[PDB]
Amino acid sequence: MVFQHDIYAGQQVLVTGGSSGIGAAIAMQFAELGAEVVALGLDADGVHAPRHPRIRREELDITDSQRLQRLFEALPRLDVLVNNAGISRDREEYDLATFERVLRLNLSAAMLASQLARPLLAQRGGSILNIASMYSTFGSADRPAYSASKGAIVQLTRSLACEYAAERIRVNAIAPGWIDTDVEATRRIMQRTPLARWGEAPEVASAAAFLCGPGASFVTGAVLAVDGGYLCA
Amino acid sequence: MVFQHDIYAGQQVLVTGGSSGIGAAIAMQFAELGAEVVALGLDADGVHAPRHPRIRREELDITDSQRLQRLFEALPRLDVLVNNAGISRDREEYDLATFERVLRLNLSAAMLASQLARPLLAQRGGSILNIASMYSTFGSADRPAYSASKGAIVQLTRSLACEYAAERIRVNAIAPGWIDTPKADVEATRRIMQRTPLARWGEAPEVASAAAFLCGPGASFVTGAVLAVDGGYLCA
Amino acid sequence: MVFQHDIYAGQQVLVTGGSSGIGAAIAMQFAELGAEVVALGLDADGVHAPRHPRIRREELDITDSQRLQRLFEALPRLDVLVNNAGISRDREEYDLATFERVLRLNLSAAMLASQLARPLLAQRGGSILNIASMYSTFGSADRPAYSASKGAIVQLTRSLACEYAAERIRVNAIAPGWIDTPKADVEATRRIMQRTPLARWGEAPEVASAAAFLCGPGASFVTGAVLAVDGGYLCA
Amino acid sequence: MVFQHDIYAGQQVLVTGGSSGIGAAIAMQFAELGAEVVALGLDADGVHAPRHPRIRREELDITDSQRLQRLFEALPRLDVLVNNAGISRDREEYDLATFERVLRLNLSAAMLASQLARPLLAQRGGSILNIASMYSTFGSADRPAYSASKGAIVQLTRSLACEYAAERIRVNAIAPGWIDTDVEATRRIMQRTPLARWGEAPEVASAAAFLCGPGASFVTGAVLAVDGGYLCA
Ligand SMILES: NC(=O)c1ccc[n+]([C@@H]2O[C@H](COP(=O)([O-])OP(=O)(O)OC[C@H]3O[C@@H](n4cnc5c(N)ncnc54)[C@H](O)[C@@H]3O)[C@@H](O)[C@H]2O)c1
Ligand SMILES: NC(=O)c1ccc[n+]([C@@H]2O[C@H](COP(=O)([O-])OP(=O)(O)OC[C@H]3O[C@@H](n4cnc5c(N)ncnc54)[C@H](O)[C@@H]3O)[C@@H](O)[C@H]2O)c1
Ligand SMILES: NC(=O)c1ccc[n+]([C@@H]2O[C@H](COP(=O)([O-])OP(=O)(O)OC[C@H]3O[C@@H](n4cnc5c(N)ncnc54)[C@H](O)[C@@H]3O)[C@@H](O)[C@H]2O)c1
Ligand SMILES: NC(=O)c1ccc[n+]([C@@H]2O[C@H](COP(=O)([O-])OP(=O)(O)OC[C@H]3O[C@@H](n4cnc5c(N)ncnc54)[C@H](O)[C@@H]3O)[C@@H](O)[C@H]2O)c1
Repeated sequence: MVFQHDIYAGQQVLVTGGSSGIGAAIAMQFAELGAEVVALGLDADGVHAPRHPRIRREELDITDSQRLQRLFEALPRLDVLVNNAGISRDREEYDLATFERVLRLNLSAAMLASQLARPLLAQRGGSILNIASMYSTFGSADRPAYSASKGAIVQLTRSLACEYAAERIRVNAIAPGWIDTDVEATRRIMQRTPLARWGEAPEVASAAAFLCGPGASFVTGAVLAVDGGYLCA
Repeated sequence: MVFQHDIYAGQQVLVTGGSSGIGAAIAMQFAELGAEVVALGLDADGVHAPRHPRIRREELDITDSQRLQRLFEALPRLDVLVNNAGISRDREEYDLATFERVLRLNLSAAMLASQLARPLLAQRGGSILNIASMYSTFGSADRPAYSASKGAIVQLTRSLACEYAAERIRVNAIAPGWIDTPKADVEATRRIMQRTPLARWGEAPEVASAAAFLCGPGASFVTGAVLAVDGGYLCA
Repeated sequence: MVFQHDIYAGQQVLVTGGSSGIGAAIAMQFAELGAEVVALGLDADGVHAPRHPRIRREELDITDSQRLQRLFEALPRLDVLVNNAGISRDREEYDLATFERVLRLNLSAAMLASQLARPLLAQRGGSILNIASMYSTFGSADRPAYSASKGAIVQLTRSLACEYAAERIRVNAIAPGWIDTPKADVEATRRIMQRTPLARWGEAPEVASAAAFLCGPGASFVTGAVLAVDGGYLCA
Repeated sequence: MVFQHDIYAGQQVLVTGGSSGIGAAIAMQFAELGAEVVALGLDADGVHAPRHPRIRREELDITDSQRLQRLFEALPRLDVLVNNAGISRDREEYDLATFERVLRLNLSAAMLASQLARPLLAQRGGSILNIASMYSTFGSADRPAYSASKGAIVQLTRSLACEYAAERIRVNAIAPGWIDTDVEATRRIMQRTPLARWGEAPEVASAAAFLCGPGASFVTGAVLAVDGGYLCA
């Protein structure tokens, strides 16, 4: 409907957390537009993992730094990196070990992946897309580590945008709203969302396809809200 | 070479400030993608005005409220409104009458256009795109009215996003960085370039491509948003 | 019981919208701390107007530009300007004339007052304090002109902070949350309270204490800033 | 000049990174207004450490979680916690171990300190003050971990503001500009600062004394810029 069929033909994309939810939809969207895609994640062949002849599914815990490095070293080419893998442990995040676990996946692994991707992305130029959150803006009483990590990922986006510009690598983020991947909480969220519905994973994916392509040639360091207006209400 | 050719086939777009610069490029981008476009502005047939068989060029000062209303009433259909018209009078903006002139075009005319567009946009749903500025974020000593007006246009974007959502009218903004629209100030260029990670001027079609995305079906869950198209300027 | 009694002894403060609510509390707070204060507003001697021997109450519609200028010209001295006057007409703000009325008071009058104050504030340095809003951040479907005006006042704050810094005039804003100024809407109260971490209305003197800090020598490196005094509302 | 002499009389304050720079000035400011203060940091008796009869100087690496916990357990009372300790390793932050070191001190230790302080602060109510940065807003090519950590600390501030409100604990941050604690870089910074000078440590301290006191009773989740206008230019 929106993009020309082969706009990423001949390109290589790697999506962390590609094995379900938003990552799976992003992987599918790039594959559908001609890219070869590596969908990295846990339970890489599970029910929610994306099936497509141009998507290779790979089981990998990206906090395993050495294993991640080997994977990147084996890649002959990379045009786009999507740092999508993210977790929350809700109120268990008040436990320090758990807080640190959440940061390590949500932030530190994204930093490492970006640095491992960097020499490949510099070959022809390319892009990085990080996934932020409403909690990059609002605080969360129930998930302090998640909120902290998402504030961090926005500043990492802006910092790597500055650093990688000279290598023609653009670095952006999407801040999704409540994406369908407690009656009272649902009602609260829906009342505060102008569009009054859940966001859908493919809607984040369509934004990803735009931000990582040549129509966004002057876009770097940006955070695009894909949230049905939630931030505004 | 990003979008399918007919995304906007059968649709009607109206771009204020369509007679030069960013507005002209936005008008051309929508026309390219199949839309009929009305390009409203001053000097509507000037050298910088967009030429295309699907672009109607119309001379209209949009601060003329009655004339603007008549134009909108004559439209049988409208799918997208782009509130792009904007001016600055630099340090003359310290004069109150001039300050108010800048606000009247940059903000009040955008409010009026949005309200005149609303019943048409509500028919099938549609979108509004406002043009913000780096000065929606940073202050400007040399153009206080411009900066004020662009902070206003961002809150207007968010407010109308809330109001118009129930009519399926999405309302977003682009905050362009420094776009080469007809710079001779060597020192200013150097200052801007030092603060722009991509180290160049933006081009009007680069703003236009973002407009084509935000106003289309790939942005169905995007409303109230401000997208920076600025080469990283906000980050440095 | 926070500030020393004479921090503003020998100084002159002018508060627009000083005749009720937040403005009245700000005027009282500066008067408490030794300042002579002019409280400008409508119904200047009404029930909500601040009574104090160091507060002169003056009836003045600040959209009357010539009258405002005469008042400022009569002042022998000015150290602090508080642009607090603000109005909303809720959904009547969809009417353009009303939209412009709200902008004219909330933004343009603040610009004029700032410029009239400027030569006096430049004598020894001094400060300007603007009053923003939660709707400088969030949009408001029910008051688009109010929200637009408050986004504008934040960018005006930042712009004049840049412009006036070389004259040692600091320019800041407070963004108050929901302040109990004379609520009967049970549903609205419940919505606001659910989103306020401190789970209560703010009180006018609580905004006033922040004003006393921002405009004083403990805030010597604070300019262009917006301080939220909102019980956490922006965070929830 | 600004505050009444005994406004924090009888109260207990703990400042992390209290042994130099901004932390030292904050410690002095609270002590001068009547508080008993623990100034925790490295080189706790060094030249820059604050000397005052109401300031106890304590040598403690706050990444030593067990030692920090013991210190908090020994406190009979706490009214204000200032999470001021912060580091940067500049471009060495591109090394993952170093990136993680910076996060661990700048963010995780602040989370732990806040949680250890929480039961004491809940006794009578009280406040937490975190120290943010210009790089909570702007990215930094030369210090990505620092910028990430400071984006994180702003979201942690907002998250703990939401969580701790019911216990009458207010949680705020100051975003200092360039504080005097490369000719070309100096010139750039000074040209972009409207007040055209360095900020001074006591100027951050005066803001701290306001935010943690009863004149800021309705202020929580706030970030106050103390930056000479830098953010605006
Ligand atoms: N769902 C929402 O409403 C929402 C809102 C805002 C932001 N986000 C962000 O979107 C991203 C994806 O979330 P989702 O909603 O699709 O969740 P999800 O749980 O459906 O998917 C998470 C993905 O991350 C992967 N993952 C987790 N730990 C991993 C590890 N150690 N190594 C490798 N992969 C790992 C999972 O295997 C999975 O593929 C996250 O960063 C999340 O914070 C989601
Ligand atoms: N050029 C930049 O770098 C830049 C950066 C950020 C934002 N912007 C914004 O982009 C928008 C377009 O600016 P541009 O750079 O293309 O400038 P431009 O001067 O080339 O375009 C101005 C357009 O607005 C029209 N206009 C002016 N007054 C009008 C009136 N009274 N009635 C109707 N139309 C009127 C003009 O005729 C013209 O078509 C403005 O809103 C501007 O603030 C521009
Ligand atoms: N009440 C809140 O919860 C709240 C929240 C955020 C911001 N604010 C802002 O605080 C400020 C004060 O509002 P308030 O709640 O105290 O309201 P209020 O209605 O009690 O005060 C309005 C004041 O402005 C004056 N005013 C109105 N029109 C004027 C004119 N033409 N000329 C001169 N003075 C005029 C009034 O006479 C009065 O003194 C406003 O800027 C408002 O937007 C209020
Ligand atoms: N100086 C500036 O311009 C500036 C600007 C913005 C933010 N900040 C922030 O202000 C805070 C203080 O910085 P400063 O400029 O005073 O720096 P500084 O180096 O003078 O002081 C840092 C303090 O943190 C302590 N510290 C470091 N590692 C520690 C550990 N493991 N355990 C305990 N204490 C430790 C040090 O011993 C010292 O007391 C930091 O959070 C910094 O990011 C400073």
